[PDB]
Amino acid sequence: TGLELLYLGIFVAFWACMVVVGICYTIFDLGFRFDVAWFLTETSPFMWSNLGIGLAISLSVVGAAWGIYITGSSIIGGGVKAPRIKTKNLVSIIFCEAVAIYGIIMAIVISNMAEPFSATEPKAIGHRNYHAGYSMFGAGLTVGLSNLFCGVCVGIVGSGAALADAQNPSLFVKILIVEIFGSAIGLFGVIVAILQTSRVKMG
Amino acid sequence: GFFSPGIWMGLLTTLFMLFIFTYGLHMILSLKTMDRFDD
Amino acid sequence: SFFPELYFNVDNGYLEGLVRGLKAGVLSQADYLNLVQCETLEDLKLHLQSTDYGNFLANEASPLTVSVIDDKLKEKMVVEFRHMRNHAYEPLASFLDFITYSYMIDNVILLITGTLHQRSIAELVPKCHPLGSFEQMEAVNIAQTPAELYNAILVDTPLAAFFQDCISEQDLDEMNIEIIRNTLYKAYLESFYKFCTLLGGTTADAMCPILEFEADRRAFIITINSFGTELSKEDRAKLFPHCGRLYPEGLAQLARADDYEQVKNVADYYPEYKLLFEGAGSNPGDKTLEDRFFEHEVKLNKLAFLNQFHFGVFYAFVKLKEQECRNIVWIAECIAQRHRAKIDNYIPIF
Amino acid sequence: LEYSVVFNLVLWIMIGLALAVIITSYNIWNMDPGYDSIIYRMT
Amino acid sequence: NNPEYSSFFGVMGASSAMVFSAMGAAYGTAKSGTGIAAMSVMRPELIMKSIIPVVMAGIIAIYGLVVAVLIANSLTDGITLYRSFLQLGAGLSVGLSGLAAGFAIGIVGDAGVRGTAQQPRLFVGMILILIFAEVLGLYGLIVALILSTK
Amino acid sequence: NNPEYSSFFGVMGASSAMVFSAMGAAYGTAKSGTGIAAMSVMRPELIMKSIIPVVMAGIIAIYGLVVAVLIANSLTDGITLYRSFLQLGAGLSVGLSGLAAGFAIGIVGDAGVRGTAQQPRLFVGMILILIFAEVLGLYGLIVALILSTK
Amino acid sequence: NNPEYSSFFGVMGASSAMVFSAMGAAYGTAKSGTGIAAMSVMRPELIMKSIIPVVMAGIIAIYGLVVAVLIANSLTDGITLYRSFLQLGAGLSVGLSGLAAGFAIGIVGDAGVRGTAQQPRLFVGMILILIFAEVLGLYGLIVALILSTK
Amino acid sequence: NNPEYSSFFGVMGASSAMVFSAMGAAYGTAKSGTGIAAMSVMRPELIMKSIIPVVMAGIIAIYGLVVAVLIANSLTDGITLYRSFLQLGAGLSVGLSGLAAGFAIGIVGDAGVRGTAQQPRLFVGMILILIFAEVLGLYGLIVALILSTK
Amino acid sequence: NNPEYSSFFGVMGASSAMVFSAMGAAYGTAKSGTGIAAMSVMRPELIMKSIIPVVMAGIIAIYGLVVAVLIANSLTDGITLYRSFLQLGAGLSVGLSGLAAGFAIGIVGDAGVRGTAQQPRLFVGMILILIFAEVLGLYGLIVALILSTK
Amino acid sequence: MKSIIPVVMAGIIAIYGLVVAVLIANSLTDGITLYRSFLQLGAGLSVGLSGLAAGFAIGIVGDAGVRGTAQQPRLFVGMILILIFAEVLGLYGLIVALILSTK
Amino acid sequence: MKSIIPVVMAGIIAIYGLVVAVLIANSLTDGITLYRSFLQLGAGLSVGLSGL
Amino acid sequence: MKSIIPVVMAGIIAIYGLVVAVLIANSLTDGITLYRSFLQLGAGLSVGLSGLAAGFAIGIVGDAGVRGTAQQPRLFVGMILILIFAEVLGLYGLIVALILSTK
Amino acid sequence: INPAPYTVITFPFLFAVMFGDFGHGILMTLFAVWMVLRESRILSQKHENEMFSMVFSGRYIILLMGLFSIYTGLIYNDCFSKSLNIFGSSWSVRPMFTQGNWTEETLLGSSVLQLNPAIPGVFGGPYPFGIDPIWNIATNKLTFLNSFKMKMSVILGIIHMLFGVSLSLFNHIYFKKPLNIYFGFIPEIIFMSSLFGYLVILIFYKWTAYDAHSSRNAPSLLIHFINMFLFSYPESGNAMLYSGQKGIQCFLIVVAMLCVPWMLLFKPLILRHQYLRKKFDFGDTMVHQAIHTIEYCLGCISNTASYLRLWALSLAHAQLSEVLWTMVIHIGLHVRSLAGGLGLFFIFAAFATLTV
Repeated sequence: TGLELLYLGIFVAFWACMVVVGICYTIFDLGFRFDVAWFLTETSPFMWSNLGIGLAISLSVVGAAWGIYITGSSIIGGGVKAPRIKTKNLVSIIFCEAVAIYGIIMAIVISNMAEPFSATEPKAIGHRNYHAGYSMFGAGLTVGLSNLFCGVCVGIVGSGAALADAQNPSLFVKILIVEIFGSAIGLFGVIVAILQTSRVKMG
Repeated sequence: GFFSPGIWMGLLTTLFMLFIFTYGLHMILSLKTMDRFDD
Repeated sequence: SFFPELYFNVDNGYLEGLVRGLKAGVLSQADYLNLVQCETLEDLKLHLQSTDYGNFLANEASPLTVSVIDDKLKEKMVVEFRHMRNHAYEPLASFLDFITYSYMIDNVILLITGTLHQRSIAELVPKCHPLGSFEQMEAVNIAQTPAELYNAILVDTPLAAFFQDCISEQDLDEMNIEIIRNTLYKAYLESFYKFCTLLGGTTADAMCPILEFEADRRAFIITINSFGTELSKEDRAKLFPHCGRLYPEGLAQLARADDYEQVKNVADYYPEYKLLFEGAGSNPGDKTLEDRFFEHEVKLNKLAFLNQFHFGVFYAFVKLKEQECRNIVWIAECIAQRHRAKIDNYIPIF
Repeated sequence: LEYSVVFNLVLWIMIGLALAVIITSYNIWNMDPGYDSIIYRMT
Repeated sequence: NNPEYSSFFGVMGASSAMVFSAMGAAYGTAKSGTGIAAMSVMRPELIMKSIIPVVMAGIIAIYGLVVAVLIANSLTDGITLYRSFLQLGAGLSVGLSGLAAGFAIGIVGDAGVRGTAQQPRLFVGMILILIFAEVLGLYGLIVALILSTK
Repeated sequence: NNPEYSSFFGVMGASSAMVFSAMGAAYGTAKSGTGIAAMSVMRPELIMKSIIPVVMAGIIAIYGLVVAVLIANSLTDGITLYRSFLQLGAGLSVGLSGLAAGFAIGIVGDAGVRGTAQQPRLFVGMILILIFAEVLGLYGLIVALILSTK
Repeated sequence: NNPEYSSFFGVMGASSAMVFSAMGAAYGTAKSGTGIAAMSVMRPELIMKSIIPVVMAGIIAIYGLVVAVLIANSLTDGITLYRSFLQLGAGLSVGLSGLAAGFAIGIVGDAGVRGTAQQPRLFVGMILILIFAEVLGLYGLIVALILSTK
Repeated sequence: NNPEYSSFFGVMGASSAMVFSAMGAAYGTAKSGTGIAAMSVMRPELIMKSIIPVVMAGIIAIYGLVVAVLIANSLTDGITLYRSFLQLGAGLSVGLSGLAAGFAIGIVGDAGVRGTAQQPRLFVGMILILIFAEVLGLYGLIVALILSTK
Repeated sequence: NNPEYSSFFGVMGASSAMVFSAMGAAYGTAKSGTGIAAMSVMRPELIMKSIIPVVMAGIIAIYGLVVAVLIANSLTDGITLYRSFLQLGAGLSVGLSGLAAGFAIGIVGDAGVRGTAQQPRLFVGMILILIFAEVLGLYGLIVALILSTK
Repeated sequence: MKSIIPVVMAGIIAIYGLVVAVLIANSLTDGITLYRSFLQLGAGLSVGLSGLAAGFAIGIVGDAGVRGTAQQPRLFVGMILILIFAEVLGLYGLIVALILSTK
Repeated sequence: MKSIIPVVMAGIIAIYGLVVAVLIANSLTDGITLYRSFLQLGAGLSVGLSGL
Repeated sequence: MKSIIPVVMAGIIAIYGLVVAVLIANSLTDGITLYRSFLQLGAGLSVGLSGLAAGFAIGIVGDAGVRGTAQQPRLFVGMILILIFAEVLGLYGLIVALILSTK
Repeated sequence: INPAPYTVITFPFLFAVMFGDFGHGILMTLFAVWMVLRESRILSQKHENEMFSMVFSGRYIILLMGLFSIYTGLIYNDCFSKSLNIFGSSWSVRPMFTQGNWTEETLLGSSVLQLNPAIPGVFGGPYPFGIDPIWNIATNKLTFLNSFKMKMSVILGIIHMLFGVSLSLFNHIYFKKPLNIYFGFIPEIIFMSSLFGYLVILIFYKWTAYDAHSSRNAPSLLIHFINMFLFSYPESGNAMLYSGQKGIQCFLIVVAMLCVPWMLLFKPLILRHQYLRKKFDFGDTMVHQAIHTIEYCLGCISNTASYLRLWALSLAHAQLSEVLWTMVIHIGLHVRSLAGGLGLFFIFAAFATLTV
């Protein structure tokens, strides 16, 4: 159980160092050496586009995989004596690949707008692209984690559904309704993403 | 100043890479053997 | 907290599915009534064959007796328990190890008293209750020496931790075997409760109340039967597990109790046991107090099945299915002696 | 000049060595001599 | 004029508006669904009674989503950078308050599972406790609406 | 004269107020509500008698909201950069004081629920202790009422 | 000449003061209430002679708030960066002192209550512990007021 | 014109591509080997069947290797900072997707191998969940192949 | 004209390639050897049968050596900061590939050794599963060699 | 007496560390060209980490094989073989260290 | 009654810090030498940690 | 009497801690070219962590060996023999520390 | 062959170099002599202190230890961190140092030290025994002394293990094992010699072939050895000891490689050949000879490296004695006449206690 201790130590040291540096800078009235414009103007929007795409597919992949194994373990446990479970519970793994497609299609939506800049000086060059590629990043991480947790909930709910279906298969749809709700939350995520990528333009 | 702008994004990319890698390592360290067999 | 509901499935999904299926395979009150509608042991076998039970007396003696069905039920319990245990991982394996220690204690009690009175080990081997293992050497062939078996217990037998409190063979010879097992049982409950509390999740929530009730039950009946026998009051109080609502207060009134009504007064302060004592009218021809306790334990087991992310399900089916075996045995006894007027003296398993 | 790069490199190497030595110290601290054989006799 | 990069606050406003709220929603639904799977094992007649926590986790999702849609509608390039502060604050507020209401409705819900499993009478009371949590979610919503349109 | 980012502190003030108070109320409905679901199994008659800690968590939510909106309507673009500090501190204070009364209420109510189950005479004291917790909530509100208008 | 971060620091002083004081008082009330809920069953009659540690956690809250509001009323924009130091130090000192005092009150009150469940005479020594809990609270108060006047 | 340090993003992308997919394949082999070792004692006639997820984990490693070698071919020194970024994104995405697919394959493999140990009827379903996991891995490959040319 | 400190990243690549694979071998041999000491003690007829994981860990160590030595012997002062980064990526790639391969072969070897203690039929399939992990390490070596000579 | 070999192996790993340590130490000056010094750093890290791996392997395997040989004498030779393998790991590290010490 | 000794003693432990803190407050001023403030910090944290 | 054997030898780690510490407490000055300063840092941390290594090994091994001498008197010879290597390790640390303190 | 008679003399010498001091050797010879003079009384006396019995039983061991300790204290020129002056330090003429372009050097010397240069054309000459006492007071003594101590330790280790490898041949001769000679002692001893004897003669060759006239860009022992081992032969950067040495080094490495196959597989192959002629597991015996080769080679390398414990403990003692002098008996010396001696009394009491 030392790994969580290592993580706690890392986080504590990081946070304490940040606090100490911040209070020291405020104390000595340093002349905007903590320049936000320096942190930001030196940021390529290609980060924003590429990491939006990457997070959008990655988090969806992770959640869909999580639901996949959770349902797999549950169905395999429940089918020991009730093999009629597999007649019905595969809809959960279909929902997991739905969790995947929600992110993949939006990754394509972001990737359609991959363009160059041919601009070097940050000040007042590419003012629109700056907000555009950023917004691609925001929408990408949004839809990614959206599909992620949607897959998580669908999976563990399908686990409960399968272990209930072991003793009686008639109530499976009565349990599947909550999976429909989880899918709806994932759709909310996709909608926020499209509203964040409908007024953007690159290069 | 305190930093060279040419490598900040590189530092951030390395941070994300090591974050995912330590996730993977935390996962693989939970592995363990099998005990005595069934019959 | 967030620690549960995430890691549990990853390494116990199959075992949860299997135990839930075996739970669903229990025999309802309808099955018990069908068995009661037999009037013969052959019809009892047939009623067993209408479910997953039965079909084990095939290729055996035509005449049927209680011992045969008892042995078959015990063998089925042992086979399924070992089969499940073999496919397990360490967090669950320690749990099943505690479940096995609960009978290791009985077996070690059996083994001793066969050396103070010179008796072979091998003749005691079949007498040991199954799940006993004792596949570790140097507990076998001790040359009937108390020091030898004591060293074997300290070294090979995993109960050495509990035997850190029962030592030097002085308790082995002077002090009564029953009190030895009672003290070791108390220590084992303490260790089991502490290990459960270490796993502070759904498992802790499931098993803290059951063990609490179990210890409080034991202390109550300890005080009930101690009246008629020679026993120092302190030697009675030292057998009460501290992992109960009684320990902060109530154990002391039991320690100085003298008659049945005073024990009733102690139980009165706790409504959960007030209802059980009141239901325990002790009438000549009705249920008794321990039947009320068995009903309480069975309903708590049934309650434990409402959550999916706890190791308690395994303990739960073990207790419920051995209770089912006891019910089957009692119905068999009622059939054999032609006392069908007492067929309704078994606790259902819901 | 370019003190930032030197600062980054020295920070990285120092924290890496610190991480290695600390994890090795934690490892060697929690060794288990077995808790068996004569150790049984000594409990 | 508008300082460059000013819209970043508002876009994290939209994200943080919906993200944590949806965490909470899918947590509450998840866990109540497992408890109600146990219910489905032990008796089927209260299945209409079991839909209660889930739709309200959906309500948490709405609490997040309406604000997120508002921000994603107000997005543009030349933002004053003084409305976007309000956008960001509103977002993180409504998000994490949706997370709050989310795990609250979840834990109270699965407590209510067994509570109603053994005693049908406690259904009304546990609904009352549930309603309190979505009042908390609406609290999470309203300040976000105030700030995002201030 | 006042530099950019001056309005920034106040909005996190209002936010953090409502954030931490929401956490407190969520934990108040967390522990006590599950305690009800565990207790009232054997005593359904006190279903109406133990709603007090839950409504008290609601009141913590009210405190949070009131200070949050108070800061929300009192903020501006051309702020002196001192009022921003006052609002930030006030909001942080009242929010986490709501959180404080939150876990106090949660633990106290969870203990008092089954304490009333076993001995009904505990009702004389349980609500008194909850009143102490809400006194701490009022303490937070007092500091918020001084700092914000300062 | 007079900075704005001086006012920031003073406000955070008052904040942290009441913050940590509320933490301590809430924790103390939580542990004390659990102790009373444990003891109440076998000793129903001492429900009226058990509120004392709760009142004394209240006293720690008195200290926290009086310092917090006193520092709050002394806030201004024309600060020479010195009274801000004194205010920040005073506030954090009294705050964490109240936190520690409330922690001690909770643990000692729970333990003493559990001891008094069968030992009525322990009441006297329990008060003897309570007085030193208040001594720690008073020591939190003292230097904080001194600094607020420096 | 060509920004300095332009080459390290894409090589690290190809690294991550072969790294995390290799972790996934290791996960598959690790868990499925524990499976087969536990199994064949009882039923040694199904060893050939239990290699189904192992080849598929190898195929995940092939996905990662394919992307890594492609990116290795396409790198250069005269990068306008764009191609290297595309390579970075593609590589990291395929790597993490291989990791996910490999872990799912591994633990589903051991579980369904046990399911085949007892009930032979679960074997086709085991292959089912495995093919879905492999479809996930193939998504991981294909989207990265798109990104390296976008 | 070349950037300063350019060549250093390739040498760190060699060091990582070496050390990570060294860790992999040191673990792959250790747990397998404990398996041998626990299995052969009662079935010593399979001592020669179960040295394959040890040879495989040796192969991983040889991969580490060859890559590290290849990078170390290609070093120079006049690098354009573009060869060194590729060498770093190659080194990390092969090193951690050997690490994961070492873990996999060690655990699978112990599991299969005990399994063939129980059931001689495993032996060939056990070897096959070992081939899988070794070939994962080989894939890592492929990408590393493509990068080293780039 | 037969059980002391792994302790000698630990001594040999100490040799592996120390030889490179003193080789780096005596190859030092103040006005270095910053290239060879960096190479010495890399060599030191490599040899140290390899020696640490050898230490872990030799300790664990020495204990396991020692407790094994007492029951089944046939395990002693295999124990010795794995000790050789640990030494070979240390030597791998030493090889790269010596390459980096004169590049 | 007699068991109350360590608690009075615990109060004395807090005396050790409180009195020195009041002394620092007495010796604290806006226009400090940047070298008496130093000794104040040193003394304060030292006595605090010793009391802990 | 046998209990004192490992502890007198445990004192040597502290002796070594003094060896370079006093040497450098005497040989220090102000006008330092800043590189010998680095050398001394390296020497100090080297001998110190070697003290940690020797302390760890001596503690655990003297512990286990003195249990096994409390049972079997024959174990004493192996106890001393295995104890050798811990001070060999501390010696290696002091070797590198003196080289760096004098190079 | 009983190794005890050879140990009787080897072991004192190795303990002496591990305890290389004159005064301490004298003190513990006095201890041993007190054991020996009190032999009869101690023999007829019970001594429950088993430590006393164990040291007494090997009292003549202690006598040998101390005799060799005294001899090495003399050769190393050390006695409580002090060198012995026979006034033969005839190397550096100081007025002639002033004559050697050092005019008014003391004016700078008031703040610096001004190391003496090599080969001023006017210095030269050895010391009658051991090290010159001028190095006992020098700052470069650490660089000067420890280096040849290292090389010395290597030399002594090589000769000792040579002697052991000859004992193995004597065993082979006694027990009539021609396989253990053709494929055994002879190939392995030539394997060892073809590296280490060459190292020894190279060391002595440089020691007697390069002087301070060639100090600038002089050779290096370790660099040349690495050049040999790695088959790297740069044209420049390392002054070459003698012409044609590259081919000789290549031949020596090649024969060292050619020595492996003998112990590796030529003996078991002959065993199999003879067995087949007569008509015994080939694989097991092959593995046995494989581990024999591995243990021999790796043992040779590890021993050759680990003989530097000689150097290590010699330095440890020397520095410990120097510190003990610099801290304890140093502070007892003061300008004050009477108080100085009165303090010196107890200071040397503590000195003696800590020294022993």
